[PDB]
Amino acid sequence: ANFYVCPPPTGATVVQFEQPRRCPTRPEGQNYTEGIAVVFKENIAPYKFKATMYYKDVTVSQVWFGHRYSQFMGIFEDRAPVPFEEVIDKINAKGVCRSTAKYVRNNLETTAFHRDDHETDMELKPANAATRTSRGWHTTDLKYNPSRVEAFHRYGTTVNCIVEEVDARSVYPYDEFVLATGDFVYMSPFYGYREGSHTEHTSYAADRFKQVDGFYARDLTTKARATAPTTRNLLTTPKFTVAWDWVPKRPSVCTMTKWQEVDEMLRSEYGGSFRFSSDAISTTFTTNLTEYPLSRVDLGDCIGKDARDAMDRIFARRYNATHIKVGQPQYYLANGGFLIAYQPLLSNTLAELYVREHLREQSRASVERIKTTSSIEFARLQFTYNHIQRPVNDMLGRVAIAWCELQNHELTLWNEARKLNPNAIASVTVGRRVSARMLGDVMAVSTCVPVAADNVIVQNSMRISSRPGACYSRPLVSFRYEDQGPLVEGQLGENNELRLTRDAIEPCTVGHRRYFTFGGGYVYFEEYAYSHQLSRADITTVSTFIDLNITMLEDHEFVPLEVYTRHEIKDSGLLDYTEVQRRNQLHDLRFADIDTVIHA
Amino acid sequence: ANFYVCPPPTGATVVQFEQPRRCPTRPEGQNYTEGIAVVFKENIAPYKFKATMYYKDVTVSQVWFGHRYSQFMGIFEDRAPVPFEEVIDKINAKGVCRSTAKYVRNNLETTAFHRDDHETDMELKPANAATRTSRGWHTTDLKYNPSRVEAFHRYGTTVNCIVEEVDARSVYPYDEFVLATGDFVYMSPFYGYREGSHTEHTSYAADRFKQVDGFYARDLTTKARATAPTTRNLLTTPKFTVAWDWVPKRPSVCTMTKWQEVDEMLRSEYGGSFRFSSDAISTTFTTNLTEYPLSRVDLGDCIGKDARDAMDRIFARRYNATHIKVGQPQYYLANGGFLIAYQPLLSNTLAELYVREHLREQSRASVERIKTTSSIEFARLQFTYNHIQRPVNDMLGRVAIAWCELQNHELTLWNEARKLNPNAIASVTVGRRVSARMLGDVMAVSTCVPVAADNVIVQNSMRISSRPGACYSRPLVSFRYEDQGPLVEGQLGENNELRLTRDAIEPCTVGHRRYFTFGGGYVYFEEYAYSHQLSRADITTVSTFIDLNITMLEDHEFVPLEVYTRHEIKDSGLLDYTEVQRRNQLHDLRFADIDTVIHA
Amino acid sequence: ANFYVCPPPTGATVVQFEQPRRCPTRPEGQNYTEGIAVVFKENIAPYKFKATMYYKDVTVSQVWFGHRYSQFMGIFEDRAPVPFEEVIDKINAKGVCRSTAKYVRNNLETTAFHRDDHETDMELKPANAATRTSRGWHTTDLKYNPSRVEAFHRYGTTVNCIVEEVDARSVYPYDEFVLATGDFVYMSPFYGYREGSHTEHTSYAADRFKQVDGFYARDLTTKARATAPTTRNLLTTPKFTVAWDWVPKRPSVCTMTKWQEVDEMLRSEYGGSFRFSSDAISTTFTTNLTEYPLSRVDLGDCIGKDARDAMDRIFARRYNATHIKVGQPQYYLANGGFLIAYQPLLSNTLAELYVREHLREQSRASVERIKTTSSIEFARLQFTYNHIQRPVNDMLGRVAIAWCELQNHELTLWNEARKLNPNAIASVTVGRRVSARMLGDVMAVSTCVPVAADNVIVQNSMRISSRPGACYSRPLVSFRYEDQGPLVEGQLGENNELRLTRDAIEPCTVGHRRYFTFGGGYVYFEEYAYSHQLSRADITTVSTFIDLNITMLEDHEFVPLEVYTRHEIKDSGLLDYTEVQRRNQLHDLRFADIDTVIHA
Ligand SMILES: *[C@@H]1O[C@H](CO)[C@@H](O[C@@H]2O[C@H](CO)[C@@H](O)[C@H](O)[C@H]2NC(C)=O)[C@H](O)[C@H]1NC(C)=O
Ligand SMILES: *[C@@H]1O[C@H](CO)[C@@H](O[C@@H]2O[C@H](CO)[C@@H](O)[C@H](O)[C@H]2NC(C)=O)[C@H](O)[C@H]1NC(C)=O
Ligand SMILES: *[C@@H]1O[C@H](CO)[C@@H](O[C@@H]2O[C@H](CO)[C@@H](O)[C@H](O)[C@H]2NC(C)=O)[C@H](O)[C@H]1NC(C)=O
Ligand SMILES: *[C@@H]1O[C@H](CO)[C@@H](O)[C@H](O)[C@H]1NC(C)=O
Ligand SMILES: *[C@@H]1O[C@H](CO)[C@@H](O)[C@H](O)[C@H]1NC(C)=O
Ligand SMILES: *[C@@H]1O[C@H](CO)[C@@H](O)[C@H](O)[C@H]1NC(C)=O
Ligand SMILES: *[C@@H]1O[C@H](CO)[C@@H](O)[C@H](O)[C@H]1NC(C)=O
Ligand SMILES: *[C@@H]1O[C@H](CO)[C@@H](O)[C@H](O)[C@H]1NC(C)=O
Ligand SMILES: *[C@@H]1O[C@H](CO)[C@@H](O)[C@H](O)[C@H]1NC(C)=O
Ligand SMILES: *[C@@H]1O[C@H](CO)[C@@H](O)[C@H](O)[C@H]1NC(C)=O
Ligand SMILES: *[C@@H]1O[C@H](CO)[C@@H](O)[C@H](O)[C@H]1NC(C)=O
Ligand SMILES: *[C@@H]1O[C@H](CO)[C@@H](O)[C@H](O)[C@H]1NC(C)=O
Repeated sequence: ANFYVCPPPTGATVVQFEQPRRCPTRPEGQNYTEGIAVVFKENIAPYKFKATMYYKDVTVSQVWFGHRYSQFMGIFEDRAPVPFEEVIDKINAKGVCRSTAKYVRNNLETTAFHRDDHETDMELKPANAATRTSRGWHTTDLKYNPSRVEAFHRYGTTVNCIVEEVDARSVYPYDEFVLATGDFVYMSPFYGYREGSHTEHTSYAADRFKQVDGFYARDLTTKARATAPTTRNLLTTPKFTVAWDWVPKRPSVCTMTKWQEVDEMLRSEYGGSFRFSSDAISTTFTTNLTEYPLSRVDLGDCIGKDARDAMDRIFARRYNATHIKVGQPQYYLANGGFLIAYQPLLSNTLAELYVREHLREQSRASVERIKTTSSIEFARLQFTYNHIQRPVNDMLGRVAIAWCELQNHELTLWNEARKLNPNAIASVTVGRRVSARMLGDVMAVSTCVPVAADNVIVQNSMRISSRPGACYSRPLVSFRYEDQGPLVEGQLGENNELRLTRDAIEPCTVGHRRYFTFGGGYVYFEEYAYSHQLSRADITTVSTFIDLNITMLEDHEFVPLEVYTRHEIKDSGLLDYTEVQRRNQLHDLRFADIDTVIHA
Repeated sequence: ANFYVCPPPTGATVVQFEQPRRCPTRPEGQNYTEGIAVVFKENIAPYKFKATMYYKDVTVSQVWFGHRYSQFMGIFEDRAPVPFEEVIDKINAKGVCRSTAKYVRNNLETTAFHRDDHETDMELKPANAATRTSRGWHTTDLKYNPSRVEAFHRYGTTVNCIVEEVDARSVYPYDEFVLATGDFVYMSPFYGYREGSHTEHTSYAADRFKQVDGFYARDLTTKARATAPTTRNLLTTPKFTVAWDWVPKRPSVCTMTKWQEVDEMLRSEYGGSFRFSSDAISTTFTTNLTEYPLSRVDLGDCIGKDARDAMDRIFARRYNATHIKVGQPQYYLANGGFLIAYQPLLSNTLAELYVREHLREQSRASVERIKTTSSIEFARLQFTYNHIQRPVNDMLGRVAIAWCELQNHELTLWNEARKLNPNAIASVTVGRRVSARMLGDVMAVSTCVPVAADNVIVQNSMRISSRPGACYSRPLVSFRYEDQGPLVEGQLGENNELRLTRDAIEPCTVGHRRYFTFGGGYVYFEEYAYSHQLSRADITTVSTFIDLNITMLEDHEFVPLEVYTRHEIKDSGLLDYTEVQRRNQLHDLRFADIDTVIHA
Repeated sequence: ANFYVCPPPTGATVVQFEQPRRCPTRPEGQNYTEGIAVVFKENIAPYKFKATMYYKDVTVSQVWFGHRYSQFMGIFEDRAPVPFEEVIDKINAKGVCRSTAKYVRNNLETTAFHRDDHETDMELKPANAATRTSRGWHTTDLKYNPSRVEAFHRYGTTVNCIVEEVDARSVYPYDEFVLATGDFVYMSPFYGYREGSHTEHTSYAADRFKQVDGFYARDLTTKARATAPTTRNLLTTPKFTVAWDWVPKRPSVCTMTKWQEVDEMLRSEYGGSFRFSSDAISTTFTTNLTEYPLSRVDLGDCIGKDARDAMDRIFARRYNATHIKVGQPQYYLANGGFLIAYQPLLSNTLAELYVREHLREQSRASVERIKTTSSIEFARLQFTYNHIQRPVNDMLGRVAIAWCELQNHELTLWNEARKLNPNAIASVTVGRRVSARMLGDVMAVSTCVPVAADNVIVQNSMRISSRPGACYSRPLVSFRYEDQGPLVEGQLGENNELRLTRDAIEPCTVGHRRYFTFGGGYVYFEEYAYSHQLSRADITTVSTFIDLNITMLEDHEFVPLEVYTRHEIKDSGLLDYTEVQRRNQLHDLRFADIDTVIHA
C-alpha cells in the first residue's frame, strides 16, 4: 500500500452529488378478458355411413372326366347385381331370392340358372360366423358340378344370392364412396330427387338408380319389419346392388371437427393481434383481431351448433352464478389453421360496465377449407415462453424500481457522512484519493500525491516532551517525497494519510492502547511508545457486507427424441400394398420363362 | 424549487422507525432420490416370424388353331395345396415334388397331370434371381400347350410345384397372420397341441392342420439336413400349404416395447405424485405414487426380463463401486401411457441408512393394454419449465433474503444519521418537509409551510456591523409568507430552509469562500460578501449511486414448423391402394359401354 | 426484551471490518457471426415423371344359347402389349391402331382378331370423361359376342387398343418404377444406351427395350406433332408397352430436399461445436466444427445448386448494400440429420478485417444417405432454453456485480458510523450485544451480560438534588444482576443499556419532554419527572426500509396434447388394404363349404 500527501483544498475545484433520479414506473398490467372457447381443426375423418350390398355369386365350371380322374378345365366366376324389383319384392318383403341371375354383361343379356334347373324362390340364411365381420346372409354353400359322364367336357352353373351389410366411407367433395369390400361407387352418398339432391354427382344412367320413399327395412335374421320409415336409395352397379338410407348433405358432413373445449381462455390484445392463451392445456394462439366470417367455411354448419352447445354447457357448469355473457359467440382464425369460437364473459362484481363492453365486443361470394397443421408445439412453446418471460420481467422491473429507490434513499446518509470525514467520502465518490473541505453546501477537492512505503518512518514516541501531560493523537512521522529527497516533518493520518502538521494534541492518559494503519498493516503503541508492527491478518475481521450467492443457469443440451419413428409407424401396418404388389408381380419373372416360344 | 419555513417542533407529534423485520427462511431443498430407470411404450410392431409356403401352380389353357394362326380361347389358373404326406416324404425328405396336383376345389376332388403325362417325381431347382426377394424354388418354367391340330380347341395342363420362404406377420390378439404374398391365414401362429396351445384360435377343420415333433428341415439349395430338431406346424389352406416352427405364446410376444434406458432418473415426491426427471434425455414424467401391478399388463412377461437386464447392466457399468441397490425394481404408470421401471439407489457415503430406506421403499382378475401417446413434447416441456423455474426461484429467494437483511443492517446507520440532521432524515422518512427535534429515544415532527421563490431576497453581506470580527455562518434573508405580505427577518438554512433566527455566528476568517443552495441553484460569496448567482449545472457532479441496467426479456413469436407434413408422409409411399383402386375400377366406365345391349 | 450491562472495553480483544472485495468481472459477450443459411432434409418424396402406356384389351367369351336364354359359359380377359413397330408407325405417326393383337403368352405366339374379321386400321378416340383422371384414348367400346345359334357354344373375340397417360413413381436406388395403374416396371427410369446409362438396372431381355433418338410425340386429341425432339424410351412388358422420355440420373434425382431458407442464421462457437440459431424460425442446431464433405452425399448434385441460388437471392434482397461475403458457402451436418449450407457475412462498417476472416473461415471413396429425424422440437426447445437462459444469466450477473459494488460503497459509511456509536455498530457487526471503544484505527469489544426485565426499576425524577439547575440526561435506575441479588446503582442508556455511572449531566431546561426505551416499550417523562409507561405501538411508526415484493414462479403441469392421434391419421385413408384383404379372403369361409366333397 502507498501513502498519500494532500495539500489544503481551495476553491479552485468544487464538486456536488447527483440529485435523486426518477425511478421507473410500474408497467401497466395486461388486459385479460375471461371467456369460454372451443377450438376446431381440419376434418380428416371420412364420412362414414351404413349400407347394404346385394349380389349373386354366379359361377359356371367346365369339368373333364377321365378314365380314373376328374379335372377342372375352367372355372368362370362373376358377380351379378340384384334388380330393384327383386330387392324390394323378394328379399326385403319375404327374405327369399330368385335362383336365376339375369343381368347385362359385355353388352349381352346373359341369364343363369342354379343347377341348370327351373327357377325357384330360395330362402336366405346367415353365413358362417367370422370374427370381426359384419352380418351377412347367403342361400347356397355347396357348389354344383356336372354329373360324371366318361370322356366329356360337361358344364354346371351355381347361383348363390348373397346380401351383406358393409360400412361405406366417403371423403370431400363427397362425389363418390367406397364399401368395406373395396368396391367403388361413383355416386354421391347424398344423391337423390328431393330438395335439390339431384344436383349431386352421378356417373350412372338414370335407370340404374331408384329411390323408395317410406321404406320399411326388414331384418333377415330376426323377421321384424322395422319401427319407423326411411328414404332408401338403390343403385344397380355393373357387378352389385348397393342400398343405403338417404340424408341431407349439409347437416350430415362438416369440414371442421371439434378438437378442444377450454373452460378458461384468456384473451389479450397487443401488437395488433389477439392472444388466446389457455392455462388448462398450456397453449397460446394468435389471430388478426377480425372475426373470421363463418359463412366462408365450406360445409361448416356443424361449427355453430357444436360451439353453442359446448359454450352453454360450460357456462351452466361453471360460470352460471359468477359471470355473465357479453355478446354472441365470436369466431377467429388462429395461426396454424385453428378456428377458435370465443365467448367473452364479465364478472358479476362489475356488471355495471356491461353496456360499455357489449357494443365494443360487437365491433370485432366464395368458400374455402381451412388447413390445420399437424403440430401444436409451436403454440405450446409460445405459452411456455410467455409463462416464464412475463413473470420474470415483472420481478426484474420490481428489482430495478426498488434498487433505484434505495439509491435515492441513501443520498441522505451521504449528505451527512461527508461532513464527518470529507476526505474519505470525497475519495470514494470522486474515484481517487483527494482531500476535501466543506465550502458551505458544496465540497472542494485537491488531488493527493502518492508516497513510497519505504520513504516513511514513524517516530517511536508520541509523547510531547515539550509539555508533560500533553500527547499527540497520532504518531509522528518523517517522509521524503522522493527516493533520496530531503525528509519532510509530518504526522500520520487516517488511511495511510500523511498530514504536514503536528496539531493533533490530546492530554496524556494512563493505559494508552492504540492501533494505527501503516502501509499494509498496523503499528501498535503502548503508553505513548512504539511497540511493534503487525500484519493485517493478525486482527480478527468481521464482515459488514451482506453476502449474495447468485448462481448462473447451467447450459443444457436437448438430444433428439421420438416415441415412434416414421419407419416404425409404417411397419405397424399388418400388410403393405407396395411390398405385396412388388413380390406378386415378380412371380412370372421368377417362376417362369417370359421369352421362350414353342411352336410346331 | 420552493423554500420552506418550519417552526420549533414540540411534543404534539412523535414518530419512530420500524424495527428490523424477520427475513424469509431459505426454502427446503427438494428430496431427489437417485436410481436407474427403463421406460416402456405401447408395442405397435406386428409379431414377425419365418414361414415356408408350398403350393402347385396348376394351369390349363384352351388353344384354337386357325389356318395360319393360334389363339388362346381361355386360360384357367389356380393354386393347389401340397398335402402333408408329400411335403414330408418328397420335398423335405428328397427335394422332389410330384408332377400331379390332387386337391379339393368347388367341392370336387379334382386332379391334374403335368403335360397330361403319367406321374413322375420332378426335381426342385432355385428360381430366377430377383433383387430384394426371399429364396424360392420351383420345378417347371416352360408352360405346356397342346400340339397343333388344324381347326380344334385342344387343352393342355401344366403343374409347377413351387415352394417359397416368406415373412409372416401377426398383430394382437394374434388370432391370425398374413404372409409376404398377402395371403391371410386364419389361425393363431401359436396354435398347437402341447401345453394348452389347442385353446388358440383356428378357423379350419381339424384334419387341415398337422404338427410334427422332432422335425429336421432340409434346405433345398444346399442339401444339408439341419443341426437340431424343431416343432413344425403344417396347415393346408384351400389354395396353399404353409409351414412354420411352433413356439410358446407368452415368451414370444409382448404388448410393451423397451423405449429408453436412463442411467440417472431422479425421483421427487410433491403434490401427491412422483416426478421422474431425466437430465440425459431432458424428460419429466408423473405418476400416482402407487406401483402399477405388473400382473395387470396383458402379455407383459418381457417387461420384467428386459427391465432387470438393463438395470443390472447399467448398475455394473456405473453404480458398481459408488451406490447400492435399495429394494427390488418398482414399476409405475406415467401420464401419457409410459410404464417406468424404477430401481432406487443409495450412495455408499450414507449406506448406514439402508435399513431405514428399504422398508419405506417397499411400501410403494383382469388385464389391460397400455395406450401410449405419440408425442413426448408434453414431458419435454415439463422438464424445460422445471429446469428454468426451479433455479430462477432459488435466485429470487436469495435476492429477497439478502435484500431484507440489508434493510435491517442499514437500520443502524439511520439511528445515528437522525441525530446529526433530524430535519433531513425526518423529511425523507416521513415523506414531507418537516422539522424535527430529538426528544430522547423518539423524534418529534412539525410540518413546514412552503414559500414562493420570488418572495425571498438575500442580504449582500453577513458581516456583523455591531461586532467586527464576528460573521454569520449562513447568509441573511428577508421573506414574506404571502405574495405582498409583510417581509419577515430570517436566515438561510440547509436545503432551501429558512430559519427565523440569526444565531449562527462564527469568527470572520480571511479567504472566505462558500456556496449555499438557493432555489434551483446556488449563491456564491467571497470575503463575506455576495458575488453572484449560478445554476446547478455550473458545478461538477459526481454520481454517488450504483448504476444497475436491468433489461426486460424481449417478446418472441413462434411460427409453425414441421419437418414433414402429413401430406408429405402420405406421398412417401410408392403406391397408394386408394388411388390405384379408384383408377382401375373406372376402366369399364372409361373404355367401355356399360348400358348398351346387343341381341338378335 | 432483556436489559444489558457492559463493562469498559479494554485491549484484550480487537476487531476490524473486512476490506472491499473484488467484484466479479462482466462476462465476455458471445461471438456471433452473421450469415445466410439453407437447411436440407432427407428426401422421402419418390421421383415422379410422366409416362405413356400402350396395350390392347383382348377378350374372348364363350356363349351358350338356350331355347329361350343366353348364358356366358366363360370369359377370358388378357392385356396384350403393342409392339414398337406399331407404336412408332401407326399410333404416333397416324393415330391408328391395328385391330389384331399379336403377342407371346405362356410361351406361345398367340394372335387375336377383332370380331374375328380381317385386320383393319382403327381410329383412336378419347375415352369417356371421368373426374380426377388422366387423358386416355381407346378404339372400341362395344364388346363383340357370337351370333345366336340354337344349342351351341360359340366364341367371339374383341380387341380394344387402349393408350393412356399415367404418372410414374420411383424410389431410391431408382432401379424400378410403378405406374398409376399399380403395374411394376423392373427397369431403372434412367436406363438407356447413352453416357453410361446402360449400367442401370434392367430385368428384361435386350430385345424388349428400344430407344428412339429425336422422337417427335404426336398428341392424339389435338393432331399437333410437338415442337422439339426428345429421347423416347420404349419397353415391352409381358402385358403392356410403356414409353417415357429419357433423362440423365444425376441432375434428375436428389437424396436431400431443401427445407428452409434462413435470412439470419447466427453462428457461435463454444464447447467444441458450432451453434446455428435462427431467430426467425426459433430453431438451434449443433455441428462438429468440421465441414461435412459434400462429395460424400449420394446423388447430392442438387444441394450445391439450390444452396447457391438461395444464398444469392437472399444476399441481393437484404445484404446487398450492408454486408460482404466471406469465403465460399460452407456445409455442416447438424444433429438429427439436417445438412446446413452456411454463408458467412461481414458488415461493411468493419470490412478492413476481411483479409483476417477469409483465411480463418476457409480453414473450416464412399457415399452415404443422411437420415433426418421426423421431429424438430429437440432444436426448438434448445432455442427456447437459450433464449431465456442467456438473458436471465446476464441480468443475474449485473445484479451480483451491482450488489458487490454497493457493499464496498457502504464500507465508507460504516467507517464513520462506528465512531458516533461504537456500541451499536459493534453489536450488529459482531452479532451480539458488546460494548466498544475506539483504540485508534481498530475497535475493542467486551461482551455484555443480560439482565432480567423484572430486576430493574427506574427512579421517579432525574432532578439532581445536590446541584439545583443540574439535571441528568437519562433516567436513573437500580438493577440487581441476580433475581434476589443486591441492587446495583446505575443509569439508563440507549437500547435498554444499563451503564454503571451517573455522569450524563445537563442543565435543567423548562418544557422538558422526553421518551426513553425501557424493555418492550418506553418511559415518558415531563419536567424531569416520571409520568407513565407506554407500549411500543403507542407511537406512530414510519418504515425506513425499501419494500421489495419478489414472487416465485408458480408450478405448471403440461398435459398431453395432439392435433391428430396416430389412429386418426390411419383412419384418414379412404380404403385400407389390410382390412379389405381380410374381409375379401373370408368370402370362401363365410359363404361356402370348404371341406365337403361331392362325387358319383
Ligand atoms: C392476417 O392478415 C394478414 C394481412 O394483414 C394476412 O397476410 C396476408 O396473407 C395473404 C394471403 O393471400 C398474402 O397474399 C399477403 O401477402 C399477406 N400479407 C402480409 C402483410 O403478410 C394473414 O394471412 C392473416 N392471418 C390470418 C391467420 O388470417
Ligand atoms: C391416478 O389416479 C386417479 C384417481 O386418483 C385416476 O383418475 C381416475 O381415473 C378413472 C379412470 O377410470 C376415472 O374414472 C376417475 O374419474 C378418475 N378420477 C379422478 C379423481 O380424476 C388417474 O387415472 C390415475 N392416473 C394414472 C396415470 O394412473
Ligand atoms: C461428431 O463427432 C463425433 C466424434 O468426435 C461423432 O461420434 C462418433 O460417431 C461414430 C459413428 O460411427 C461412433 O462410432 C463413435 O463412437 C462416436 N464417437 C464419440 C466420441 O461419441 C459424432 O457422430 C459426430 N456428430 C455428427 C453430427 O456428425
Ligand atoms: C386496458 O388497460 C388500460 C391500461 O393500460 C386500462 O385503463 C383499461 O381499463 C383496460 N381495459 C380493459 C377493457 O381491460
Ligand atoms: C343457474 O343460475 C340460475 C339463476 O340465474 C339458477 O336458477 C339455476 O338454478 C342455476 N343453475 C345451476 C346449475 O347452478
Ligand atoms: C457461495 O456458494 C458457493 C457454492 O455453494 C460456496 O462455496 C460459498 O461458500 C458461498 N459463499 C457464501 C455462502 O458466502
Ligand atoms: C426430505 O426433506 C426433508 C426436509 O423437507 C428432510 O428432513 C428429509 O430428510 C428428506 N428425506 C429424504 C428421504 O430425502
Ligand atoms: C464391481 O464391484 C465388485 C465388488 O462389489 C468387484 O469385485 C467387481 O470387480 C466390480 N466390477 C467392476 C466392473 O467394476
Ligand atoms: C444502460 O443501458 C443502456 C442500453 O445499453 C445504455 O444506453 C445506458 O447508457 C446504460 N446506462 C449506464 C451504463 O449507466
Ligand atoms: C471472440 O471473442 C473474444 C473475447 O472473448 C474477442 O476478443 C474476439 O475478437 C472475438 N472474435 C470474433 C471473431 O468475434
Ligand atoms: C446491389 O449493390 C450494387 C453495388 O454493389 C448495385 O449496383 C445494385 O443496384 C444493388 N442492387 C440492389 C437490388 O439493391
Ligand atoms: C406484497 O405483495 C402481497 C401480495 O400482492 C401484498 O399482500 C402485500 O401487501 C405486498 N407488500 C407490500 C406492497 O409492501
